[PDB]
Amino acid sequence: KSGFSFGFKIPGIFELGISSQSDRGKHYIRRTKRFSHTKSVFLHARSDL
Amino acid sequence: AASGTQNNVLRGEPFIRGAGFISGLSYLELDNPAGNKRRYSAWAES
Ligand SMILES: *[C@@H]1O[C@H](CO)[C@@H](O[C@@H]2O[C@H](CO)[C@@H](O)[C@H](O)[C@H]2NC(C)=O)[C@H](O)[C@H]1NC(C)=O
Repeated sequence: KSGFSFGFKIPGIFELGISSQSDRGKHYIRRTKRFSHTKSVFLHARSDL
Repeated sequence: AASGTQNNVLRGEPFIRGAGFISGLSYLELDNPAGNKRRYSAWAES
C-alpha cells in the first residue's frame, strides 16, 4: 500500500492540491497430498500322506 | 509424512507318523499351534 499527497497555495489567490493512492496485494496458496498403501499376503501349503 | 511396515510370517510343519489320522494333526496346524486333546487321543489309538 502506498499513498502520496501534495498541496501548494500562494496568494498573489491560487490553490492547488493533488493526492495519489495505490494499493495492491496478492495471495497465492497451494496444497498437494498423496497416500499409497500396499498389502500382499502369500500363503503356500503342501501336505503328503 | 507417516510410514508403517508390517511383516509377520509363521510357518509350521507337523509330523504325525495312525495312517489316516496322520494327516489330521498335520492339517490342524493351520492357525492352531496347540494339538487337540481328542485328536491326540484318536492318533494315539490309531
Ligand atoms: C492445508 O493446510 C491445512 C492446515 O490446517 C491442513 O489441514 C490439516 O492438516 C493436518 C496435518 O496432518 C491434518 O491432520 C488435518 O486432517 C487437516 N485438516 C483438514 C480439515 O484438512 C491440510 O491438510 C492442508 N492441505 C490441504 C487442505 O490440501
